[PDB]
Amino acid sequence: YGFNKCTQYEFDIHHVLCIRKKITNLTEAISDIPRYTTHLNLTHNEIQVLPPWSFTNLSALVDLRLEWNSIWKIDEGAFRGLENLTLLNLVENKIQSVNNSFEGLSSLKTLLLSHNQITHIHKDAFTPLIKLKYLSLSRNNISDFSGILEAVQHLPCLERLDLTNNSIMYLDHSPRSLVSLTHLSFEGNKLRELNFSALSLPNLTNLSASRNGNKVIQNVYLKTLPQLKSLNLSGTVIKLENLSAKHLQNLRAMDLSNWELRHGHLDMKTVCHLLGNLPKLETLVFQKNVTNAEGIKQLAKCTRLLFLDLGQNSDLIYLNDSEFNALPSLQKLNLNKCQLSFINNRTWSSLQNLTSLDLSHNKFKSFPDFAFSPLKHLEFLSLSRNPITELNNLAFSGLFALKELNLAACWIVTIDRYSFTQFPNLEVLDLGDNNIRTLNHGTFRPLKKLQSLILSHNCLKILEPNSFSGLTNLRSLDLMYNSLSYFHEHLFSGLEKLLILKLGFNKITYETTRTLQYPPFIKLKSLKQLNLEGQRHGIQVVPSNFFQGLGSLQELLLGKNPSVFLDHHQFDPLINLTKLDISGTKDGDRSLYLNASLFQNLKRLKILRLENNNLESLVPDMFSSLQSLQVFSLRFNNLKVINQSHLKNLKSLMFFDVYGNKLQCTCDNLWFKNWSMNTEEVHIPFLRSYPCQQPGSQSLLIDFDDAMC
Amino acid sequence: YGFNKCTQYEFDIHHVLCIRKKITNLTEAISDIPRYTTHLNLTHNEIQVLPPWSFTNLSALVDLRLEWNSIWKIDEGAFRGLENLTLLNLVENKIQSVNNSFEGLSSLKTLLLSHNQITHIHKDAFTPLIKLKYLSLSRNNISDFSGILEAVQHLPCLERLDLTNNSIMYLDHSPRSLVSLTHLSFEGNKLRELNFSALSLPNLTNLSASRNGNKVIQNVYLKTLPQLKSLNLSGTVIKLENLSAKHLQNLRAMDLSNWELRHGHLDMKTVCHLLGNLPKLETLVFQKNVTNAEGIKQLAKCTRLLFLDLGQNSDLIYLNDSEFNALPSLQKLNLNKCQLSFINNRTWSSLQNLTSLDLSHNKFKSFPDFAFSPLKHLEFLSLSRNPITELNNLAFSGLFALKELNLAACWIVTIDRYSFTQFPNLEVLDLGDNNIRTLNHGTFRPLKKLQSLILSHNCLKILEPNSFSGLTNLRSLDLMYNSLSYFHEHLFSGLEKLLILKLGFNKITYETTRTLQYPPFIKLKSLKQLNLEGQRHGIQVVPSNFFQGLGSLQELLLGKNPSVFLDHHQFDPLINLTKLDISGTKDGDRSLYLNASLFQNLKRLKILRLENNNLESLVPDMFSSLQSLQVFSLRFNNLKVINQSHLKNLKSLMFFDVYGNKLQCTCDNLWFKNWSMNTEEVHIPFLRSYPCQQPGSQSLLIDFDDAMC
RNA sequence: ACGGAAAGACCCC
RNA sequence: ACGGAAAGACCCC
Ligand SMILES: *[C@@H]1O[C@H](CO)[C@@H](O[C@@H]2O[C@H](CO)[C@@H](O)[C@H](O)[C@H]2NC(C)=O)[C@H](O)[C@H]1NC(C)=O
Ligand SMILES: *[C@@H]1O[C@H](CO)[C@@H](O[C@@H]2O[C@H](CO)[C@@H](O)[C@H](O)[C@H]2NC(C)=O)[C@H](O)[C@H]1NC(C)=O
Ligand SMILES: *[C@@H]1O[C@H](CO)[C@@H](O[C@@H]2O[C@H](CO)[C@@H](O)[C@H](O)[C@H]2NC(C)=O)[C@H](O)[C@H]1NC(C)=O
Ligand SMILES: *[C@@H]1O[C@H](CO)[C@@H](O[C@@H]2O[C@H](CO)[C@@H](O)[C@H](O)[C@H]2NC(C)=O)[C@H](O)[C@H]1NC(C)=O
Ligand SMILES: *[C@@H]1O[C@H](CO)[C@@H](O[C@@H]2O[C@H](CO)[C@@H](O)[C@H](O)[C@H]2NC(C)=O)[C@H](O)[C@H]1NC(C)=O
Ligand SMILES: *[C@@H]1O[C@H](CO)[C@@H](O[C@@H]2O[C@H](CO)[C@@H](O)[C@H](O)[C@H]2NC(C)=O)[C@H](O)[C@H]1NC(C)=O
Ligand SMILES: *[C@@H]1O[C@H](CO)[C@@H](O)[C@H](O)[C@H]1NC(C)=O
Ligand SMILES: *[C@@H]1O[C@H](CO)[C@@H](O)[C@H](O)[C@H]1NC(C)=O
Ligand SMILES: *[C@@H]1O[C@H](CO)[C@@H](O)[C@H](O)[C@H]1NC(C)=O
Ligand SMILES: *[C@@H]1O[C@H](CO)[C@@H](O)[C@H](O)[C@H]1NC(C)=O
Ligand SMILES: *[C@@H]1O[C@H](CO)[C@@H](O)[C@H](O)[C@H]1NC(C)=O
Ligand SMILES: *[C@@H]1O[C@H](CO)[C@@H](O)[C@H](O)[C@H]1NC(C)=O
Ligand SMILES: *[C@@H]1O[C@H](CO)[C@@H](O)[C@H](O)[C@H]1NC(C)=O
Ligand SMILES: *[C@@H]1O[C@H](CO)[C@@H](O)[C@H](O)[C@H]1NC(C)=O
Ligand SMILES: *[C@@H]1O[C@H](CO)[C@@H](O)[C@H](O)[C@H]1NC(C)=O
Ligand SMILES: *[C@@H]1O[C@H](CO)[C@@H](O)[C@H](O)[C@H]1NC(C)=O
Ligand SMILES: *[C@@H]1O[C@H](CO)[C@@H](O)[C@H](O)[C@H]1NC(C)=O
Ligand SMILES: *[C@@H]1O[C@H](CO)[C@@H](O)[C@H](O)[C@H]1NC(C)=O
Ligand SMILES: *[C@@H]1O[C@H](CO)[C@@H](O)[C@H](O)[C@H]1NC(C)=O
Ligand SMILES: *[C@@H]1O[C@H](CO)[C@@H](O)[C@H](O)[C@H]1NC(C)=O
Ligand SMILES: *[C@@H]1O[C@H](CO)[C@@H](O)[C@H](O)[C@H]1NC(C)=O
Ligand SMILES: *[C@@H]1O[C@H](CO)[C@@H](O)[C@H](O)[C@H]1NC(C)=O
Ligand SMILES: *[C@@H]1O[C@H](CO)[C@@H](O)[C@H](O)[C@H]1NC(C)=O
Ligand SMILES: *[C@@H]1O[C@H](CO)[C@@H](O)[C@H](O)[C@H]1NC(C)=O
Repeated sequence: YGFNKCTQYEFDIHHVLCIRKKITNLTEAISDIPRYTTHLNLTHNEIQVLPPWSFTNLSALVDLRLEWNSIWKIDEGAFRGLENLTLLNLVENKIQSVNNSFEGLSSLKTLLLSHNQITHIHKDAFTPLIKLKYLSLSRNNISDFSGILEAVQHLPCLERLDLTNNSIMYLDHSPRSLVSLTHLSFEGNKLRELNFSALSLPNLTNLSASRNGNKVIQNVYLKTLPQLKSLNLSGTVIKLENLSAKHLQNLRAMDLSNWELRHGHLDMKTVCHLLGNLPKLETLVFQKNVTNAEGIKQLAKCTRLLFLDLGQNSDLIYLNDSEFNALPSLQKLNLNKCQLSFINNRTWSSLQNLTSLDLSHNKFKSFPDFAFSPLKHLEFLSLSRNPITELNNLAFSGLFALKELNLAACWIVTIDRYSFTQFPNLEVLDLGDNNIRTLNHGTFRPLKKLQSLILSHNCLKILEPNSFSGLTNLRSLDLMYNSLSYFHEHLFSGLEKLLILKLGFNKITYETTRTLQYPPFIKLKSLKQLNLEGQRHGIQVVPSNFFQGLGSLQELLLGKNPSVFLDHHQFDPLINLTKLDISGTKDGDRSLYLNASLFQNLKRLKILRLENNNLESLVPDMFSSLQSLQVFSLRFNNLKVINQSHLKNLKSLMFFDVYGNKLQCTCDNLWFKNWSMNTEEVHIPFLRSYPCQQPGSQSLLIDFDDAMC
Repeated sequence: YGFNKCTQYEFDIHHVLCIRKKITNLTEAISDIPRYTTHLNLTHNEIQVLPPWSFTNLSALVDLRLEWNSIWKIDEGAFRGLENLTLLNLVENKIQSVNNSFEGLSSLKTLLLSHNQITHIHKDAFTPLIKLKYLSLSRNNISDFSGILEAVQHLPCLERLDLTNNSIMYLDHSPRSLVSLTHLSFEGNKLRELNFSALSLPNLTNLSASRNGNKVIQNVYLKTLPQLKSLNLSGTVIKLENLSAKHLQNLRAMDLSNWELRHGHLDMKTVCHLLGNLPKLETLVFQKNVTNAEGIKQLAKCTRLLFLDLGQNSDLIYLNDSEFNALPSLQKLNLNKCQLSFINNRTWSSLQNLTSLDLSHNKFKSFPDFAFSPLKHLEFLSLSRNPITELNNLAFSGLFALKELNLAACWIVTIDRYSFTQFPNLEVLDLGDNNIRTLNHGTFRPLKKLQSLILSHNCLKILEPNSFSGLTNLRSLDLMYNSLSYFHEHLFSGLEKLLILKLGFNKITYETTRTLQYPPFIKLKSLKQLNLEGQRHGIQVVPSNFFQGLGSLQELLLGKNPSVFLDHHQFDPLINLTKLDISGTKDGDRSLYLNASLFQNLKRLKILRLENNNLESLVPDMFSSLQSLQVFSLRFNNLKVINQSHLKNLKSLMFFDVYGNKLQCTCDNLWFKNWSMNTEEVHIPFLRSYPCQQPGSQSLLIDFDDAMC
């Protein structure tokens, strides 16, 4: 019970992976895999042909992925018997034309043919596909649209058709009807026309003709799409006068962005004449130097938007003059990637319905007092990627509804107890990737409802005691990628409800044996996940009482440390532990020590990963207490021998991974070789490929002369 | 030619190291080392006794170190025959009393007995020490100063005696004279008096009585130290009225700093009455809340200083009122670790002789225009560890004499081409550990004479083209610990005098085979040392022409990378290479690839370190071309066999390190065992300690059969 | 968040 | 700059 080229997924035997195995012969590779296989992933190999009965013994397949291969030839019959298949992925291969290879795929719901070199599809290729809802042909070499229509027009269930990034220049002009179709995309083609007369799409809600070339499109006819809800003309040069509001009375969303800033502002008179007559229009995406502040004022008259996106309007440098006041309907406003350096109380005085605002990636160094104060209903505010070194507390006065504040990748140099008084309802605060060096006491005291706090990728060295007081409801705390080293007595004081604590990639290191006067996690009584991966010089000597107080912990990650020494009984408090990972120390005895009886109390452990540690041997009876152990991985070590002793008492074992080791083809492994092939309870990854250590190779553990013992 | 517990130093055979080897029997440990040994270091062991002829076969010793052991017993005779020894280190042992050992130490210049538990020294212990110049008794349990004087007073050459950190409470009161003594320290004792009536030190130049407690010393008499040039009373409470200037007419330097800030300001009238009558006083160290600004003004009248140190004067918050004008003689001024947040050109208007100024570790967020402008002779300025996010360019107007600027560990968020206009003579610029994310073009253009630029530990991701334009004289560039990955076409252009480039601990990583259109080091015509260590994910696939143009290179550091893949002929340009380190990848085949003929051109390579790579095998003929190879280290790998094949053609070899491997006691290692024990041309570290791989151990490769082979 | 874990990857485009 | 290379370190004080 282990295959050659493929492995089962550890947490579902019905999923099979054969990824990056240089597979060239499809049939051989899958010949030894179970008949009960529902998901098979063969991504990233060198498969070239799909023969007439490729999946004979695999008729239970539901999901087949052949992404990133060299498939250029799929024989008729290839997918016969695959009547339960709902997904077929053929992305990134060498397919130039599509033939009648699809018989049997009577349940296929989605077919992905993106990223090939297709020019034509045979008229009858898709006939067996009576359930096909989604078809992707993006990234191909198609210029003949008539031929595609021939191939898809009779599909009974086809809802979404994607032709993005092809070479279609003209639409088709013989009368036809695709009645199931809801989504259609011509993005990134070279359309000269948008005349849909001869094409009836009664149920189309979403059309894209975005990014379609240099030549201006004048020939536009959309009457035949009466249900159309979103029209995407982003980066498409279209004479907007030839658009007709009469043909767009169901439109809810429009995208009129330029391709590049060079193209310049749109004529608001033209735009408003169109937009002003679309009574259902509520979303306008209006990007890339399409307008200035004054044009926003005009737009506000022509329209009644819920969502306006003004991103990448380079001529927006300040907004201080009632620009949005004729738009009180606004719920969501995006002003990201402009050139804004000043914004105040006068621009959005009347936006009392605004709940989401994106100001990220501008030139804000600061904001004046009461700038955001009219927005009494704001729930999401993003200021990410502004050159802000300091928070002007008064700019956020009265934002009592705010639930999420994103300040990631700003330049914030300091915060304190006065920084967040105005956000009593905040739930998520992202301070990641700033420049914060110390955390002062009470900095987050007002944030009574905070659920998630991100402080990662700062330069934190010093955490004052009571830094996190008031965070009674905090569930998640991310402190990854800082320079933290030791823990103060009352560091984690107010955090009794904390579920997740992430401290990986700091400098939490002990250079000698210690018994801490104050175990750092002692107050975290609800903690379920602890990350201590990759301390710069490894955690090294783990203090003997390091994990005291952590009886609720379920997952401990100590992987990627240069060294981890657990000499004593450090895991004794961890009675509810479910998953433990100590992988990647990379040179056994020097980098890893585990006391012989370290795992004794881990009677609920389900997962144990000790991979890439270059282990040379196993400690006797180390794992014998692990009753509930289901997944045991020793992948990428230097183990030479495994036997009944190592595996003693693992009653619940069902995945045991000893791939990437040095198992010797001698009698020492005779019990293992027979048991590993024969057990039906335990899966063993790539077992049938494990090579003999003999320098001559050309021989497998699996074929070991049993007779010699 | 290989020893058991010790090894020779790779670059001077006369140096022997025996560090952290758990040595307990000194004689046994040193029994196999050469008679030509001059430096012997046995630091960090558990040696307890030194028997009567411990160094019998080692009479050539000059430098002997027994630091960090458990020596409590040194027999009479221990150091016999050691007539060339000039240094003996016994620091950090268990010595409680010093007996009459030391016979034979007739050249000993320095004897270190610091960090023991010495209470007494026998009167005749140091009699053989006729050339002893320096004796350290710091960190011991000496309270009997009379007893110490008995032991040193007859030493004919004793110049320096250190008793810092002992328990001496009273001086001795029988008249004596140590005429050779120039330096004496009672720092960190518990002196209740400073009465030197009975102790004549006619040549004493330096006295420290620093850190002697709170109990105020009134009993002061120093007439007997007529040559005294420096008096250190830092942290010692002494009734300054009871000091006499009559007895201190040769004094050049004094330290009157407080112990803690609590002690408060000194009485400036008392201070000045003393100080004003010392005609040679040129250095005053004056720290820890000893004065305020106004006190500086009074001090300026009593004195004519060349160096004034006012560090840690917490009441110095602003200086804007002629504080220093009456001290125009100042050459060096330190004002670090005060609470300074404002300073301007009015405080130091007349300081035209100032050449060094330290403002580090204050609270400067900025400086006003022209603050530093009067200091026209300033050569050195430190502003380290101020919360400065941006440089006010006008604050430095006219500092044309400045040679070194230290801005390390400030909060600097941006600099540009206007940032360094005022420093045409700058030679060293330290910008490490700021918050700089991108480097703009022309940033260092004015610095025509710059030699060393430190930008380490910033957040550099983007280096604009021409970032280093104008740095034609640059010798050293430190860009370690940033986030660099790719370099613009001409980034390292114009740096043709660059000697040293440090790019370690960035993200310089290629995930596939590449042949770079523009190799980044191609213009570095003088580059001698290149550091590329520890890229976050390793350099991985080294581009085929990555080292193009580096024919002048002598040292290439590629260590500490998670992976290094050198598939082709990357090292072919490196014809002058002398040292190569690719250590610490940590798992042979997965993390390290070296083309079979990669070393073909390194005909001048002297040093090759391939350590800690978990290597299992050696590639045939990989090293056959290394004529000049002298040092070859394979320390800490998994090598099982070494033989004639590997060492083929290594004509210049003199050090071959295969310690920490897995060498098998079989016939495969017969050639190696015979060659390694017998060759006198090549040293092999710890050879006689190499154990047999049998799990029972208790056997050495050195004592291997031979009979069946 | 390549902070890859269905992980030890030459990861193309 | 433990950024330890006289290096793979339980590095105390
Ligand atoms: C191979 O295919 C499997 C499914 O057959 C992919 O599985 C998904 O994996 C992600 C995590 O990677 C999960 O969050 C999804 O729920 C999984 N989907 C299903 C249908 O199980 C798998 O990721 C693929 N792997 C690769 C490398 O291509
Ligand atoms: C119209 O089509 C454009 C062009 O594809 C869409 O742009 C993408 O939008 C997604 C989600 O916002 C981004 O993550 C992609 O990076 C965009 N791609 C490009 C090439 O810009 C645009 O979102 C569509 N407009 C609407 C309203 O759907
Ligand atoms: C601001 O939002 C509110 C709340 O969603 C809008 O009021 C609602 O409008 C719908 C449709 O007219 C009604 O059925 C609800 O009864 C209204 N709710 C309330 C609380 O009155 C309001 O129309 C929005 N304002 C603007 C300018 O569009
Ligand atoms: C052991 O003793 C030797 C001297 O015998 C020490 O050598 C010095 O090493 C430093 C660099 O670490 C050099 O810059 C000095 O020149 C060396 N001194 C001499 C006299 O050679 C060595 O550091 C000691 N090793 C340890 C770990 O204590
Ligand atoms: C004398 O004792 C003092 C005080 O203990 C020593 O000073 C300190 O040095 C330690 C050890 O490196 C540091 O951790 C402390 O920060 C220092 N404290 C103070 C008060 O400065 C001093 O080094 C000893 N002197 C000698 C020469 O042994
Ligand atoms: C007088 O003694 C003091 C206190 O012992 C010396 O202070 C030390 O100074 C050195 C050099 O600046 C520092 O590296 C140490 O941190 C200091 N040690 C302590 C314990 O403070 C002081 O330098 C001496 N004064 C003079 C004028 O030499
Ligand atoms: C794959 O292997 C089988 C078994 O040897 C062989 O019959 C068949 O020809 C191979 N198919 C391909 C694609 O070459
Ligand atoms: C399908 O299953 C049967 C039964 O094991 C087997 O004999 C047959 O060869 C299988 N077909 C292929 C091509 O794997
Ligand atoms: C379809 O048939 C043509 C012509 O026989 C062939 O070139 C092509 O490989 C086939 N396509 C696929 C993917 O099977
Ligand atoms: C379409 O083309 C553009 C340009 O390369 C690309 O960025 C985009 O991801 C492509 N979309 C698809 C679905 O292939
Ligand atoms: C289709 O249009 C609607 C708006 O009417 C939009 O919300 C939705 O995301 C669009 N779907 C796609 C996949 O373009
Ligand atoms: C908006 O900003 C500009 C530039 O600061 C200023 O001149 C103008 O008066 C402001 N507008 C109003 C009406 O406040
Ligand atoms: C608008 O800003 C001004 C000036 O900063 C402020 O005084 C005023 O209270 C603000 N108005 C409102 C309603 O928030
Ligand atoms: C160390 O070993 C030698 C010889 O094996 C022995 O004679 C000597 O007495 C030992 N020294 C000590 C201090 O135990
Ligand atoms: C010193 O060397 C002599 C002569 O080689 C040797 O016989 C003797 O054992 C050595 N003495 C000690 C104590 O190592
Ligand atoms: C002691 O030092 C001198 C000075 O170099 C040297 O010539 C002499 O040979 C040395 N003697 C010993 C004991 O090695
Ligand atoms: C000196 O002699 C004393 C008393 O006999 C003894 O306890 C001690 O070990 C000796 N000290 C040293 C360093 O030899
Ligand atoms: C110092 O000590 C001597 C005795 O040694 C004593 O007579 C004298 O009074 C003391 N000097 C002072 C200033 O107290
Ligand atoms: C001795 O004093 C002089 C100043 O007179 C000073 O330069 C030197 O550093 C001192 N030496 C020591 C070890 O303190
Ligand atoms: C400095 O001394 C003054 C009195 O001279 C005192 O008021 C103040 O507390 C001192 N500063 C500190 C930090 O102790
Ligand atoms: C110096 O600065 C302080 C604080 O800004 C100010 O109050 C004081 O008046 C200034 N004094 C002079 C002499 O300018
Ligand atoms: C300043 O330094 C010069 C040059 O060394 C010297 O001659 C002059 O006396 C100094 N001026 C004062 C006031 O010390
Ligand atoms: C001192 O600074 C003031 C204020 O910046 C400036 O006006 C003046 O020119 C400066 N004086 C000198 C001589 O540096
Ligand atoms: C390398 O070394 C030689 C001899 O030391 C020197 O003359 C030459 O300039 C160097 N070659 C290069 C490529 O810089």
